[PDB]
Amino acid sequence: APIVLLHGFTGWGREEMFGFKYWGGVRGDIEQWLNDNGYRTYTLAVGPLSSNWDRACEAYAQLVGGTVDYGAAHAAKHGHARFGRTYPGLLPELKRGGRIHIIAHSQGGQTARMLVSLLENGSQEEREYAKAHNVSLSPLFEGGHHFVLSVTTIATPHDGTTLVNMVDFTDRFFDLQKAVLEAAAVASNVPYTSQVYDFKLDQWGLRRQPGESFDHYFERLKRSPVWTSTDTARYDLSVSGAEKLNQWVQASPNTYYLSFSTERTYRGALTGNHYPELGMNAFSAVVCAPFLGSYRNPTLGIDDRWLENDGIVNTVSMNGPKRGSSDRIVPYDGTLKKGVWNDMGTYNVDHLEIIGVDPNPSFDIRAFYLRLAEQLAS
Ligand SMILES: [Ca+2]
Ligand SMILES: [Zn+2]
Repeated sequence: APIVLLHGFTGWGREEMFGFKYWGGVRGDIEQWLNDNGYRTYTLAVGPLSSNWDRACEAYAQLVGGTVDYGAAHAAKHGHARFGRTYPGLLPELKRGGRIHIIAHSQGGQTARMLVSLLENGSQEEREYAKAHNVSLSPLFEGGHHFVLSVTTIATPHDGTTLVNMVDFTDRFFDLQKAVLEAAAVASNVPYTSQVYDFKLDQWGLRRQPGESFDHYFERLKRSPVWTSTDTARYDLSVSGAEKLNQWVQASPNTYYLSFSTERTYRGALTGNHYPELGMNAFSAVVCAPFLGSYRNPTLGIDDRWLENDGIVNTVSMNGPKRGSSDRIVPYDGTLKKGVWNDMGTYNVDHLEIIGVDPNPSFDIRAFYLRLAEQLAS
């Protein structure tokens, strides 16, 4: 089965960002390493800020080909376009009984899980609405499709991240987007006339104008439904939103699930908080990690177990969905088990180091992805 790479709440296609890769960043090109070592690998690029639902509908069309269909019921409920972009299809073999391994980072792991759930079970709401209103139904919502062999998640907020609870989260989250642009040598205050980074917000009718800086565009997005509605990455990223997703997005017994967790902090002896390590990406170290390593909220069950983090996501959130979930999670024992989360361990690498967007010479990123690809091929 080929590997398909899937980004989180930042991420872009291989020709975007002047070729600086999300999967590899300053370290190289992970897809190229995998292909060069015999592991046939492709990359998806979906709306980074869009809901997991919208992203799963986009991923489906990107993989098999055709016009993105968000579901008549869903589009009506949230007030966005039902149909999106049209794709040629990266992998028409999936229409001929082929299967794929998905390797996903950050919120990509929520999207990958949801894509499996929709492939396997469809959506009863969409099936009923299509019957009631005499409209077409995407095959994604029928159920009985099985093309995902495995989902691997890396630093995924399966139970959310407490970052969303930060006082000025709206402004800091967009400053994070700017920090990632800067890592690619893309400035947030420059009036680019080429596309650079397409947020893929056709369903909401939003697009950056030529000559409009990312600073100015992001101020528009903050006030738009991709930030202010419940149909958003923002909603799904929160502890409450992730729990709601967990209530319906369950592990398929036909799919292998693997999780990798990340941590980049040390514990202070005096108040038990977690503090960022030397080498954490500067933005997380200064803006995000202090909060993540000290924020507790007893009424939500956010206790000391939540303080360890990788600069963006609480480490405890990453081994698999727990809150609101019935999925089982087991420590990897040398044999991958189907239908459950195989916890592949916790790595001392930060949220952006693990994809190479931030440097870390002590992390052999190439060996990490090659070892994972071997595990999936075996
Ligand atoms: Ca670093
Ligand atoms: Zn939507």
